[PDB]
Parts: sequence; structure tokens; C-alpha cells
Amino acid sequence: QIDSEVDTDDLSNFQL
Amino acid sequence: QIDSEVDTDDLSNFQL
Amino acid sequence: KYLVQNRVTGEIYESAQFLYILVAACLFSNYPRETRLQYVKRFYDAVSTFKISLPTPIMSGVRTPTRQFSSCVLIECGDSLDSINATSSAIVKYVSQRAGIGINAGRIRALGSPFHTGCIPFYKHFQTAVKSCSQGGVRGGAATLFYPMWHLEVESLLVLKNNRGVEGNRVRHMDYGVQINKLMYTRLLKGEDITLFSPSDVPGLYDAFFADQEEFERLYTKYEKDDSIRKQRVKAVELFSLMMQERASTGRIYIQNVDHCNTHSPFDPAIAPVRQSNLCLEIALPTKPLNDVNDENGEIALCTLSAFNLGAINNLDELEELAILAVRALDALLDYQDYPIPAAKRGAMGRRTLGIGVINFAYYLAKHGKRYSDGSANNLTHKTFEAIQYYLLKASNELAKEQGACPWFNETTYAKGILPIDTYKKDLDTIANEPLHYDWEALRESIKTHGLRNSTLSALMPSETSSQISNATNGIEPPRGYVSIKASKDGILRQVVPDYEHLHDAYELLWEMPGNDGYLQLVGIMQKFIDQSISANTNYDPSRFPSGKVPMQQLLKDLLTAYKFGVKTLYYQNTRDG
Amino acid sequence: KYLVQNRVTGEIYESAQFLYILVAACLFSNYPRETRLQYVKRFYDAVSTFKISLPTPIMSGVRTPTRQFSSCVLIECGDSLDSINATSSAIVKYVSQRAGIGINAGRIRALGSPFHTGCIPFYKHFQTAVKSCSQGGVRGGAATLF
Amino acid sequence: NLLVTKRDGSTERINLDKIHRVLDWAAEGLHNVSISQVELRSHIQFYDGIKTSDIHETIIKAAADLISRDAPDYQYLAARLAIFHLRKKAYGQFEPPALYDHVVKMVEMGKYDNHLLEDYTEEEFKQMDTFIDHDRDMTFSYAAVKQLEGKYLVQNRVTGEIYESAQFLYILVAACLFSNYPRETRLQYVKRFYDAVSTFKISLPTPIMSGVRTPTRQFSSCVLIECGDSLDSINATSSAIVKYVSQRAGIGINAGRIRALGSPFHTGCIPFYKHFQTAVKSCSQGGVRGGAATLFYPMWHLEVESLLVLKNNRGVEGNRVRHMDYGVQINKLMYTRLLKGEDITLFSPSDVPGLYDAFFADQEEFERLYTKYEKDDSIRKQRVKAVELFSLMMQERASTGRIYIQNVDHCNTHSPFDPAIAPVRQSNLCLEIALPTKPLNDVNDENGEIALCTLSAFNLGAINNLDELEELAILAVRALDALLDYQDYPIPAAKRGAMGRRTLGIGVINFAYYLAKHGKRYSDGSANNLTHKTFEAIQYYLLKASNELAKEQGACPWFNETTYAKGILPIDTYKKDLDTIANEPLHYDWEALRESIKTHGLRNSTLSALMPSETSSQISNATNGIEPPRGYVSIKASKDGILRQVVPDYEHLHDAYELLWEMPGNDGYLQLVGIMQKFIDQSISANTNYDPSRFPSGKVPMQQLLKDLLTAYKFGVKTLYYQNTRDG
Repeated sequence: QIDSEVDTDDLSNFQL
Repeated sequence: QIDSEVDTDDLSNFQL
Repeated sequence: KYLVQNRVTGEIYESAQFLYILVAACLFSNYPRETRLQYVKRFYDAVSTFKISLPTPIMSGVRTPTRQFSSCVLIECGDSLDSINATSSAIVKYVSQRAGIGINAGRIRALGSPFHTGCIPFYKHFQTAVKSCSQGGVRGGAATLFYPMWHLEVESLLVLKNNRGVEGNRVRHMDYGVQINKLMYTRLLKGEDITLFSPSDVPGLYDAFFADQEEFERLYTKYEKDDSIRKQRVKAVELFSLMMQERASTGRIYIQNVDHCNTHSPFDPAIAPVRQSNLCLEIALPTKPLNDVNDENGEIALCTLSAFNLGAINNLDELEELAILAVRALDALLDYQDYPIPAAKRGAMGRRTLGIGVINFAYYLAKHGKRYSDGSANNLTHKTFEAIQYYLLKASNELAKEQGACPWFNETTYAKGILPIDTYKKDLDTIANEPLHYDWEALRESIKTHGLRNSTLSALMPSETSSQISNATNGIEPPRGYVSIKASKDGILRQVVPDYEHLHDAYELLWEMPGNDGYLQLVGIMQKFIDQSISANTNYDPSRFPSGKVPMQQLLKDLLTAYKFGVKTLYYQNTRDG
Repeated sequence: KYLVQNRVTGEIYESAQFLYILVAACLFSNYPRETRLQYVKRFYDAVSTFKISLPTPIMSGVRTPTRQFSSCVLIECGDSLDSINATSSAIVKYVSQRAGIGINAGRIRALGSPFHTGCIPFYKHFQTAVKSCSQGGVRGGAATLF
Repeated sequence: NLLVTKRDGSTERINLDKIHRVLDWAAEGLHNVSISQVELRSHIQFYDGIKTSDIHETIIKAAADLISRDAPDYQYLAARLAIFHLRKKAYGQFEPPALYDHVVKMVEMGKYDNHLLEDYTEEEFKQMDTFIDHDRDMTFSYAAVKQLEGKYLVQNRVTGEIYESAQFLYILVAACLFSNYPRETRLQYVKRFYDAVSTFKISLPTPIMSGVRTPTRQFSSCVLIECGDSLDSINATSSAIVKYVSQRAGIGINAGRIRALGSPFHTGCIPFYKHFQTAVKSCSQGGVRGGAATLFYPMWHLEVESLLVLKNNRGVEGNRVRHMDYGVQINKLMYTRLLKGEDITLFSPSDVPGLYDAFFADQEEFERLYTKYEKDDSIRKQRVKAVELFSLMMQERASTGRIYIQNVDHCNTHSPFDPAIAPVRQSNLCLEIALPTKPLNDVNDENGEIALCTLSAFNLGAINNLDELEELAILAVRALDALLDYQDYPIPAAKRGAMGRRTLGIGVINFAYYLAKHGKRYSDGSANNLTHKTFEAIQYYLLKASNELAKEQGACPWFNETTYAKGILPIDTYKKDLDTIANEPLHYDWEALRESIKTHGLRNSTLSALMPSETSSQISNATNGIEPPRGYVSIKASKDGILRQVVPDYEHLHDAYELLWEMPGNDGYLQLVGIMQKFIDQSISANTNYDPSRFPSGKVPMQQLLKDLLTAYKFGVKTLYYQNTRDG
């Protein structure tokens, strides 16, 4: 199985 | 699991 | 599978060098006697020494009475019963010839629309079309079906291969490609909402999704504000998580970055947009919906495949001759093979699209002392893939001078003097600094002037069968182990990776990679030059993670990394069991 | 199911004797004026006094803009991919108009034949054709295969 | 190019030279580590625009993922990188601020108690700052740093901010505990205690490490409550549990006085046990995660067969109380019935005058009362085979690992307390604490006694020799004794126990490592004399420190209730059979100590207890408590990755270690426990261990379960905690 925990703040950093 | 077999004669030897 | 034989009686009739000489003789048969036997000899030498690999339908069939060689078809369905029917009919015809199908069904309107009953029952019908010529309606027959992430029914679509659930809500024996663009990803990063729409309710939005990101943004935000439009809001986190959860548990929910497929592309998206892929997620070609199986205004995309064996060349300039040989052999096959559907003949004759890839990439890295996981292969891959594309383009440009550009050459970005080196994702500059070694400016003028025989040349497909013939590592993939194992009626079949003896420590086995980053950077670098796309895998070993669970955070970060380096598609997710 | 109505808003627009007189008026509309209204009256009297019964598509639709009244179709499939496809296409078209289908598929050659893969996967394909316009691919859409 | 998002919003080009230099700094003095490998693994994960703190976490984790027994020093590389990052997070730079400036700031933010600035002058903080060595942060292993950052260091648990570093924690724990000392000695004690903790010689519990220096006064983690046979006492007990579990204390509950089902508590023990459980779980996540208790009852309790099976998975919910552990209380007579193949008679404590009291306090009176009541056919009673009763208990112990044993005669014949006055009738959560208690009538009953104990440990691996314990004992006894006056008491009866008896429980960590470096093992008796010698020194020096503290500050108010007061020492009352398994002589002058205790008393009625450790052991990279390690590399899950910790000095000691499952059996370990218990005031959290694959058909025989139980008893073992069964 996987861990559905998502840190939404960590993601906001990323630059597409 | 465990083996519930108990030799009651072997025990009587012991000295508390 | 290759040698001509009696499948009834067990008799074998030929040997491998007869197959190879006769494949060469057939493909070059129309060449003038001045050059013909020279091409034959040269192509024969290239294949029998494993420098060039061909697909199974060519290897089994070219030399025999058959003309069925198409193994890869892309069909776009329109939002009407007539187009649904034509699509189904074309699938049945092509799966009886054992082709893999890519189906774009994302235009079908959602359940509840003024296709009142929804996408799913039509998807089920596409599945039985795909499985119509399969053993017990399951073994054989394969398709990947494509739809946009913002489709109103998307949450239902995402869970179609999930084991549990009502049979009416499940379509398990096709794979799926979810289509995504920058705006969708931005909503995720910003923790915002994605709005779901039926394609029937949002004028110009479907078209804009593929062709024009600024128009998509304008139409999308507009329609999000218009409360007269039927719509639904979902958390981008929740939607992306659901998709990634289904990708992880099946390995077979795929991704297409449709903006990348169109900003970095052989095709002008205002004219000939790329709106889907094929079974294996490496093919990216234009299509048009059919009204009828025999509609002459439809376009079904086909692609003829081959590969260069990176382990059988001593150097990169050998690709000049191999590219000439491979482009010419496949271009001739386009005129030789049959077309059961008129709209497929139109795509092939109009665009003359080829998809030449590679095998033995892992081995090639190993013998150059590089690895996948650590960035050590970045500049070498840049150099290698430049040479492939340059020489492919050069061969097709020469073929155009000699025989004519493809009828619809004017629809390519190539026609406007645009090259892959002009349109690639800029972030690639941060992870390789290899210079261009070839004269692309001279090539640019020659293409502008004489055009290309073929609208596409390159695509990086998976291999299994052709890799095995050469004892090559498959496609661009690291091997799982040093010894591969296959069951058969004749016993356990073992194959050891090439030059295990001298290279065992130089190889990096799939599960030795600490993560996906290095491999995705190589994919991105390859994609700088590749015309179509690449069957890129992601891989996760649960035992590298706390409590053996792969975190969603890492699933999404890898997805974002892929996007940032301009990766067009993601194929299989492999999860180690162990 | 019979009376003309708004299925969105719940509004009913007609009553039963208007349905009956107008079904009669539509069906006999091309008759010469010498006999026309006599047929209308007589057919109206027959249906509204229950002597003659008509199917639901006629009762719901004749008088309205629709021309979809076929509820019963029989399609014979030949032993070829082209005929299998045409049959499937015709089913889909007719089930979207809510017709019941009789399908003759007995000419399709058996599994193992020099339709190498058999009848069943084609039967499965006829089923999804029949169910193609059904709620969750099950409720509605009906066929008997021979 | 490649860009980095600076700590706020700004952006600069990446500085790869700066990263290399910090890795080079962190790798200094280390062996078999590759900076370039760490660079390769982390740099491939960088992307244009990456946050600065994300670069840091990436390199930390890259080093951490390379920890193994072949390259143990990655433990230290990753740790120092984590330290570096945490300095930047707390201070915006690597160098910590001056101690005064830091404290002033933290008091302003409300993170430190302002009493610190009242009790010490600026000049005194400057002085304390000279004691500090911030480079001792370079001595932590990676798992230590993760424990510090997760539970020790003062931080914002909302926003993720960390506010201090480890040497500030250590200096300020010392400053707070010694704050009332006269200025003539105060800063000397502070410096000395600071040096002892920051060099890992002494270990403290988590509530002290997280809280002493901050505004909280909640430091009690270990409470013992005895319930009387009345609704009022049942209620008071429940109320006291709820109060203490909201402060995250573990509870030992004695409920063995509650009368049996069917008595003229007509409805029985179990529904009251269920009520104690919900009291324990009242402040737990979803009424399960967190909140822990062990409940105690006599083996001869009329309901015992029902009680024994309370954690068994199968059965009716009404007959099950699964989320507490249990301690079955046993004395010589019970064991004698087993050995003789005789019957045990079960009684409700309400029907047998004086028997419950006698069970703990007076074995000859127990025997007299017990045989009497067995013959009186007017008394409600039940007979069971001793074999069947013992077997049932051992079967439940084996399947759950969590039916415990207390030898209540041993707890009272060999004890700091006179059992006619202050008997020991229960233990705590973890079976090492053994203190007197009295039932409450009301949560606020001033005549009740709830026992509390303040804990610490000596790190046997950080001392070069045993005479170092003299100073460590002075420091540890004084620090904890001061904490008794500093901490809060939510229940009056708990304040009474603490102020009356001033009980401490100082144990050890790194015992396995200590044996290994002395070339001894657990399983073969090679460690017997060394353990005798070691534990003599611990107890002697503890007693000496507390005796000196008594001369200086007064004996504890209820000192007269101890066997110590009557000039009785642990060396006078230990189980004699210990003479057969060690012949180490006493090296210290116990006769001189005896007279000094007789005359000046002890500040503390108990000093020693051998508790389990996990968290404090990890901070020191010590083996836990007295336990052999299961393996050379311990593994923990976390949000930050897989956390590995290699046993200390694996490089030179791997063959000298004896891993838990390498022991052929339990005998040698139980002999060491017995030897330790000769000197320990309270008890010891002793485990038993069984590997099924050492036994025919993979089944552990009951015969061996009972023989080990008997061996424990024969060597004077007071309690048995976990039974571990290898799965494998």
C-alpha cells in the first residue's frame, strides 16, 4: 500500500 | 504456539 | 515467432539469414537496379549483425503473402453515435490483425448531459471491440484509452480498473492515459480547486487544452465563473491523489502532458494537434474522428517502428548509414503494407510517420562507465540522442530530395524551419551542458527547402522480443537482474545480460537506483531530441520507505519532476514486490 | 409515461382525451377529406373506450415532434467482421431509441475454425452494443440472441 | 545555472562549493564515508527553484540512507549535517548566541520560564556560558538528533520552528535544578551536572529533558495508585488516573482488593477494570493510542481465571479488558503448591480477614491464615490445580507477552521498607518500581498515598571506571531530589508520597555494551562477578550521596519507616542462593555506611530501579537498559525516512556482543538480574525471551516456561516484565 499523507506546503515550492 | 505438556515430577525436584 | 513455419504440423521452413536477406530484398524491391542490391546488402548486414531491430510483424511477415504489418493504431472518437460506431468498427478490424490501439474517447459527453447515459457504457463497448478477436475474450487485444483530467466523469474514469466495485462501474481490461497540462499542475501546487466540465458544455476548451495554453486558461477561468455552465469542483490534491493511487495499485493509469506534446512537437497544433498517444505511450501523432468506418475525412494515425542497437555500434557516426537504411526500409514499407481502413491510409500516406527508437541503452551506459541514478549519464545521453535525431532527420531530408516530401509536410513545425533544438523544455539546460556537435543550422535550411519524407522519425518504445534476439537490454530500461527468466513448453529459458563477465559492476540494476530522478533526467534529455514520446517507467521499492509504504508526496514529486524536465508521457509504474 | 409533460419541471400539459383524439388525427392526417374525419372519430372511439390498445412509443409520441416509434427490431448477423460491425452499429442506433432487439448470430463460425476465437467474444460485443445507452450499462437496453 | 529559493523569498544561484565545504566539515575525523556519494545522491534531486531548507533535508537524508554496519560513521555525518541545519533554523547562523541573550529572547517569547532570569544574574549566565561546549553537539548520532528534534528541543509544534540547541537544553536543565543552591556551591554543581549530561554519563527522562527550563511543572511520568474495596475508592482511583494520564504518566494500578463477583462488587472486578481502562484511555487520540497502565491482583483471587484471560483476542467483549497490562502477584506458598502438585485455593479478599495484608507483609502469618481458611467450610472458596492455574497464566503471558509477575514476598523481605508499616503491594507500568501506597476515599483524600518516582540512569559505557560513580551519584541524587520540590502535584495523596518518602529510581543504560568491552556475555555466567562488582558500586555510591544529602538537608520525613532506619542494608537481606553463582567480595565499606545511615538517615527512601529505556538510550547511542540488542542495527520508521542506529563500537566489538537471539536460554540473564537485585532498592524490568526455532516442532514447552519462572524466584527476582517470543 501507499501513504496518502500529502504536505501541501512542501509542494508549493516547486517550479514547473 | 506453546507445548502445554507438564512433567509434574521433574518440577518437584526444584528448591525455591 | 520469426521463422516461416507450419503452425499445424510443427515444420520449420527457413533459417535466420534467409529471413534477413529476404526482408531486405522485399523492402528495397522497387529501387532502381543501379542502387538496389547495394541497399539490400547494406540493410542485410545491419540487421543480421543486430545494428537495427525490427518489429515482429515485419520479421515474421515481410517475404510472405501477407500485407498486414500495422501494429500500432491511434483512433480518435467524436461525440456522436456515428463516430462511436465507426471507432468500434475500426478497432475490431485492427485487433483482428493483432494491432495495439490508442483510443481517444475524451470528447464523449458526460453522464446527465442534454451520452445522456455517460462515457462508461461506451468505454465498455470499446473494450469488447478490443477483445473481440481474443481467445476467451481476454487473452490478447490491447488498448489504452485517453481522456482529460478535467472531464466531468473523471473520478469514475480513474477507478475503472479497481478490482472492487460494481461491474457496471468497471472497465478493467483496457489501460488509461490521463491528460494533463500546466494549469492542472498549478492548481495542485497552489492547493486550489480543479473544475470539472463535460466537453459538450464548454465551447473551444477541449481544442484549446491541446493547442493553445493561454486560450485554455482564458476559456477555463471564464467557464469556471459562468454559473450557467454545468460543472463540479474538486480539490486538486484529492484528484491528483486519486489518480496516483490508481496508477500505483494497477501500474496502468498513465499520464500525458498534452501541453508538452504540442509545444515541443513536429506538428503545428493549430493545424495538426497531438491529442492522444498509443498503447505504450511513446507514439504522438495527429488524428481526426470518423463518421463511418469508411469516412475519407477521418484520420487514424499509424506508425512504423524500428530501433538502433546502441550496443552494436562502435561509434555514433555509424548512425549516419543506419539512419539511411532504417528510414528507407520503413518508408518503403508504408507503400507495401495494406490499409483496412481508408482513414488509416490517409494518415500513413499524408504524414509517412516513423518511430525509430533504441535498445541496449543500459548496456551502452555500462560500457561507458555511466549509471542511471546519479546524473553521470546526462551529457553522454545528450550527445547520443543528438546524433540519433540529426542523422534520422538527415536521412529523411535526403529521401525527400530524392522522392518528395510527404504530402502533408506543410503541417509540420519542420516546414516553418522549426527544429527540436528550438522548442525543448529550457530546464534541460540546468542538467546537461553538452554542446551540439552537428550542424543543425545547415540541416534547418535543407529541411526548409527540400522538406522531410516523414513527419516524424523518432519514438522510444518498449522492446522485449527484438531485444531478446540481439541479447540486448530492453529499450532504455535498466535490467531487473543479470539473468532474465521465461517459462516455455521447451523448459526454463534463461538470458544473461550482455558482457556480464566484464560488466557486472558497471551495470546498475533497476532496484539498485536510489530513486527515479536520474532516470527521469535522462528521459527529459532524450525528449529534447525525440519527435514523438518515450515509454518512460516509474519504479518504487516499498522497502526503501518507512513502514514499507510509498508516500504520495514522493509519487507527486516524481510526477512534477517529469513535467519540469519536459517529459511528455508516463507509462508503467512498477512496484517491487519484495 | 403517456401524457405530454415537462420531465424537468414536473408540469403535465394534456389530458387523456387530447392524447387519443390527436393520435387519431395524426395517423389519419393524409386521408382524403371525404373520409378523414370519419376515420378519426371512429379510431378515437375505439381507443378511448379501450377496444384497441397501442404501444407506449405511439401513445407518448404521435402528436409530438418526434418520429421515433420503432420498438421492435430484428437484425441478422453474417459470418464476417464487416457484418459483425454493421450489426453492432445498427443495435447501438436502435437501442438509443429504446427498441428491443432480436439478434440472429448463429451464422458466426465456431471457435477453432480456419472467428478463429469464437462466438462468445462477439456476443459480448453485441451485449455492450445493447447496453451502450443504458443508465450504468445495465438498466434498460434489451436483446434476445438466436 | 540552477537557482535556489532563499530562506524567505529571495533567489540566488546555487553554491555547490558551500555544500561541499559543509560536508567536508561534517566528515572530519570520520572513516569509510564518501562525501562524493552523498553529493551524487542528493544533487540529482535538486531542481531549479529549490528551497534552501529542502537542500539541507535532502543532503541530511542522503547521508542517513547510507548508514550501515560497514559504514557506521554515516550516523555521525548525517547527525552533524542535521545539527548544522538546526543551528540555522534556531539562530539563522551556525554559532549559537550568548547564553544570556538566548534566555532573554526565549523568556520574551514565553518559551523559557522567567524564574531563570530572577534566579541568576546576567553575570551568572556569562559564567555558565563559559561552561558550555557547543561542539559536544558533534558527538550525537543521527537517531539521537532525530530524538532531540522530535521531543527534547523547545519548538513550535504548530509552525515547525525549533528555538534551541542541545547544549542550551543541558545547561538550563542544570541551572533550573540547582537554582536554590547557595551561591557558594551553585555554579559548581551546575557546571558539573552540565558536564555529566552533555557527555552522556547521566541520562534523564523525556519529561525532564523537554520541560525543565520551560513554564511547565508537569514532570511526573510514573504513578502507583492502590484501590480500596469501595465505590468511593474506586471513584477516587479513577479520578486520579484521569488527572495523571492527561499529563501523560504511566500508571500502576493495584485493584486486587476489589471483592469477587457474587459477594454479599456483587457484580465483580471486571466492570471496574473496564472503568479503569477508560480512565487510562480518557486522554488518548481515539481512546487507544497513548495512555498506559498495568493492573495488579493476587494469584489466589477468586476471579483469577477470568482475570488471567482479559487480553485474549477471542471471547465476549464483556469478559475482556485488552488495553491494560496485568501483574499477577505470587509468593512462595503458591510456588510450593505447584512443585508439590497440590491445589491452590481461591478466595475473595472480602471473605478472608488479614490474608490480603499478610500476603505482602508476613509469609508465616499468610501461611497460617491461608491453611486455616482453606479448612473452614463456612468461607466461600474454590480449588484449582496449581499446575493448571500456573499453566493458564504462563499461556497468557506467552501469547500476549504482557501478563507480568510480581514475587510479593521478595518485594517485602528484601526491601528499603518495613512491611509491617509500609508494605510494597504493587509495581508500576514497567515492573521496576516498588513503593508503598494507601487507598484514597476521594480524589483529594489527604490520608491516601499515591507513589511517585523520579527516574534517571547512569551510562555504563561512558564511565572509564566505577569510582566515577561517586560524583555521578552525588549529581544525580541532588538533581532529582531538587526536582521533587520543583514539580507540581495534581493529587494531594501523590504529594504526600513524594514529600514523605522522596523516592528516586536511578538505573543504567549501555549494560550490553559495557559487558562486551569487558569481554563478558549474558548467557554463560562469565559476567556474574563483574555485575556484582558494578552494582555494588552503584548502590554504595547512591546510598552515600543520599546519606550526605541527609546530613546537609535532612532525612526524608518518613525515613523511620524504612529498613534503612533500623540499620538494615540490601547486603543483609538478599536471596542467599546468590552466594552460589557469584563470589565477588564487597569492595566498599558498607559497615561505615551502615552507621552513617543509622545516624544521619537518607534524603530518599529509595535510590535504585532498573527501568527500560528507548529514547534516552538513543540520545547516547547506548544499548537499552540492561537488555542485549536484538541486532547490530536498530531501525525506526519516521516522516523523515528510515532511521538507523548502529550499536556502539560495532567496528571493534561485533564479536564481543551477544545479540538477544544468540543466548541459548534465559538462565545467564536471570542470574545477572538476580545479582543486580542483590543491591537494587526497587526492582528491575526483567524480560524473558524464547525463540520457537530452538525447540522441537517450533513450540516453546510449558516445562521451560515454568522452570525459568522458578529460576527467577530462586535467585530472588522481584518481577518479570515482557516475554518476547521471536517471530522467525
